[PDB]
Amino acid sequence: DDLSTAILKQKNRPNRLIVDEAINEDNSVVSLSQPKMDELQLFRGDTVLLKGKKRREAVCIVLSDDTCSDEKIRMNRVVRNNLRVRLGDVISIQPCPDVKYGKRIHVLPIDDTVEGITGNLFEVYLKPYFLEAYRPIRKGDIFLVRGGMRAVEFKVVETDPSPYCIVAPDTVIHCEGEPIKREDEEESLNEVGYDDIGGCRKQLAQIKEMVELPLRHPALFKEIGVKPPRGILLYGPPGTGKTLIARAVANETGAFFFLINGPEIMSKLAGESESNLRKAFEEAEKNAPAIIFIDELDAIAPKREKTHGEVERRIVSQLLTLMDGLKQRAHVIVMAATNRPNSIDPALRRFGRFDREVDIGIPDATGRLEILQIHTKNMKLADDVDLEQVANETHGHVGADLAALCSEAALQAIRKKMDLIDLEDETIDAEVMNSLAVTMDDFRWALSQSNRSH
Amino acid sequence: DDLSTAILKQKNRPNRLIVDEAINEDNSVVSLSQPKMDELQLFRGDTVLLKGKKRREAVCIVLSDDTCSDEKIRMNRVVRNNLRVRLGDVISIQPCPDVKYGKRIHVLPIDDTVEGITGNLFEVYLKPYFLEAYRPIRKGDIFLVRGGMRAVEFKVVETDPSPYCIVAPDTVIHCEGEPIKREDEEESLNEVGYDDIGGCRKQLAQIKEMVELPLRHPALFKEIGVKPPRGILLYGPPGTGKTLIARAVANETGAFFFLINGPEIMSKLAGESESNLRKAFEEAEKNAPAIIFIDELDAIAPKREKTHGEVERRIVSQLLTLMDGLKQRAHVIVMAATNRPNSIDPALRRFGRFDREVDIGIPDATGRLEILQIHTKNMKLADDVDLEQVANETHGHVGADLAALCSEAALQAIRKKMDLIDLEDETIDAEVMNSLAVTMDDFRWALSQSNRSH
Amino acid sequence: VKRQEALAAARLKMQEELNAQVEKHKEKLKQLE
Ligand SMILES: Nc1ncnc2c1ncn2[C@@H]1O[C@H](COP(=O)(O)OP(=O)(O)NP(=O)(O)O)[C@@H](O)[C@H]1O
Ligand SMILES: Nc1ncnc2c1ncn2[C@@H]1O[C@H](COP(=O)(O)OP(=O)(O)NP(=O)(O)O)[C@@H](O)[C@H]1O
Ligand SMILES: [Mg+2]
Ligand SMILES: [Mg+2]
Repeated sequence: DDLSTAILKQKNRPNRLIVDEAINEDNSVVSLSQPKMDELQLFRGDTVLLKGKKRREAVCIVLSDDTCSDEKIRMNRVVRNNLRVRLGDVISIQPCPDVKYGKRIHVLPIDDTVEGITGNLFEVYLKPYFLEAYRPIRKGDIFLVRGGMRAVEFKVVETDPSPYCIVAPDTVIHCEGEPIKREDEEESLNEVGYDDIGGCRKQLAQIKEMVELPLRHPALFKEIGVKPPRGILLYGPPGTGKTLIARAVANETGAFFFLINGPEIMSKLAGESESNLRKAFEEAEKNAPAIIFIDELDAIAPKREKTHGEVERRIVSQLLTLMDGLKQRAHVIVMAATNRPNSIDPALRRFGRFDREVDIGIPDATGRLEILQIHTKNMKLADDVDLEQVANETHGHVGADLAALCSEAALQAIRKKMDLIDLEDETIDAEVMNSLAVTMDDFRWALSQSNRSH
Repeated sequence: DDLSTAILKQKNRPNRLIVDEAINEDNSVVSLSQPKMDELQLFRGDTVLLKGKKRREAVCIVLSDDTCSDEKIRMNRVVRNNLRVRLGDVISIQPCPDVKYGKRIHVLPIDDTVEGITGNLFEVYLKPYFLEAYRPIRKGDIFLVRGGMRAVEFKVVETDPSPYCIVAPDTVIHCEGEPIKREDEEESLNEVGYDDIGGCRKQLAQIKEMVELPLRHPALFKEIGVKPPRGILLYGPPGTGKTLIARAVANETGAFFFLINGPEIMSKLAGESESNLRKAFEEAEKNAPAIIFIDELDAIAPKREKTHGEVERRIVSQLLTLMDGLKQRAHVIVMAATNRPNSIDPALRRFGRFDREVDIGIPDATGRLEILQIHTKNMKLADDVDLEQVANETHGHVGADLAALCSEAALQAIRKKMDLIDLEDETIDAEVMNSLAVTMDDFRWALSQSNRSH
Repeated sequence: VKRQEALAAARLKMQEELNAQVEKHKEKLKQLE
């Protein structure tokens, strides 16, 4: 019970701290209480490594704060964004003593932050920002600089040494080149992680313990004297978030991750399907520790009765040989997913192939609420919107149905303003845009539309 | 209710006016009331942009008229034709201050308007027509000129600047080249638009809101924080106007529109079917915002059980990969249609593929009347013809059955005159042609023939 | 300058010609009833 969720549990360790809002918005500074600093043997101005979500790190300078709780850490928006975390998240912290003065770094602006300006970015933004500051930075940091009544966001593109360094007086700063697309950063910002997955707490644990844990700590298993299984089959009815979990795992794992899509393999010429398959397992073998995810498995490995093609049968044979071909030293794990488990060739569910199965099933009322929260987090909701109530009125709905419910709600909200907006306008009136919100009534409407559908 | 039809609704805006008949048939002039001109801040002789149907525009000069209602706009036949509108339609109007003197324009006559004449078209028609008039014109305008007891229709083929300009004394007018085919203009005149679609008011709204609205105003959806669906499946029994709607959407949309026909893809060699498919999605991606319409989807994506061909299965796999391949920044929407929804491979109706469905069903009595009006609008009907009554006697008939009813009616009308007309004549006697009309009796006959058929 | 004077002159010419035709139409309708 508490044991099956062991692996998700937040650890009462001294280096686990809760993210709180920052007093002062200096992008390189984070604040602890002094007893907390004493405990972790951190002195004022030490350089530290933070771990947030989705493999993110930040390097910061740690400072004392008497308004900061012992168990809390203050950090401005910029650092939180770099760690992919929100206020209330828990992050981990360690000294970083190894961190060298940078020889050069390359940064570039975000494009929607600069259109247009003459000014020299180094002279006007970056030199005053870095001047005698000896700021720590990491490849992939985004940071904001003020200058002359304007603010400019930069991305760290390269450091030398990589991936982090301290920017000294003698560090060469390059700012020259094509500005970074905002849309491209907004794509990255919105990668799926584990916190985008609602209602699957137990199955995320099963996955973490059959996939992440044995690739990350193969010692545990050798010590106690057992081989971890190598084939994990996610199953469940449509829209329960199997593919979502695949994307989360890809963005959270420390392993090399290779996605195979069923239909896409099956769309290839004879022989090229087989080739790609072999190449996937070869690449993962070579780049171990590694995960292969086969999404929509049923497409490439239906029951050898179903499939009236000799090539289609040849492909399944190839899969099975590739699975069996995973010699025990490879550290490769294969996950796969299907909404039709009975439709899969049974030989794939034998010992040493897909020998563990995880039911990504229909969520319950509490799960549905988690889902609704995740989905609406970036939505403009009115105060009347009671998601708990919506959770309670959506029995048998799965994640995908809840997403569409929320789309339908929104669209109704938009419908309510269609007397001001024309298809033929080039523009949307701003006070119309800013007042736009999804009401409970909109959700009520959507709900009632969904009882035909179900 | 009023909300689900929101998006169709005529806006009580000052620049929305009802088309009425014109006092004076000057092709460049349109007349408002003076208080209307005052309201829109238009002074006598200002140049204006009109929007009519089917993406049509006209540039005109606006003049005062005390016989014109405030809410009305007077325009001659020529302008109405250019806007593709009839008397009683609502059009939109704005100032056009940006409009430059033309460097050259190219116009050509319609061929049935000139067979034969020596005369120099410029000297005899166009110079007197444009002389010191500074007329505004647009590429694709058709206009009529009087001269020496004859009338000549011209088409604007090219302008420079494009697409509109003012024809000044110093504007070069080219009239030289091969005359424009009347049949070709009559093809264009008769493009299908939304007003050619009867009985689908609610479904035209659903389509406008899932397709036109999110390609035209992707801001709305980003603001409120939701992704619009990308796959719209029209379904319904045969002859309900799914393909009609496809043609209307193609002629009304502001997006790039690519038609794929099921049978036609399926008629290709192995591998060429796949190729064309990829090329369609590539072209739309490249030319976004864009619509792909897949008509008769069931032909290319029947249940992977139905289809005993490996190539046929390969094609469906390709479709699904192309659908999934629509990354969220593409602004491509895929519509498709089928009269067999149950026959489609279910994987195509999953989340992120064809996840919205629109029932283009059997119309009701009011719908049937709309259809009958649309279909007979260009027909010679006698006064005894009561279409409401015909609507009432056609339960279960769909649009295509109503079209055929009207054909059968006509043919009976022709049958009634077969004592005067021979197969062997080269010619039809004119008084026979001019008296030809469809009577109610003809419709009654047709109706009775249709009760065997049903 | 002279271009705008030409445009304005043609626009004035247009307005007076519409006014002339309004009155003709009006007369026709009176004769009709
Ligand atoms: N557990 C979940 N938590 C949050 N959102 C979810 C969840 N499950 C589904 N959704 C939402 O619905 C979308 C579609 O689900 P998806 O991840 O495609 O499920 P799936 O099981 O892979 N579908 P299928 O492949 O049809 O069996 C997701 O991308 C989310 O937007
Ligand atoms: N809703 C409608 N309004 C007006 N005319 C219609 C309508 N539906 C059908 N018709 C007439 O019937 C013709 C044939 O219909 P079509 O657009 O081919 O329907 P469809 O649903 O595509 N047929 P199918 O592809 O057999 O399912 C149309 O081109 C019109 O002439
Ligand atoms: Mg999936
Ligand atoms: Mg059709």
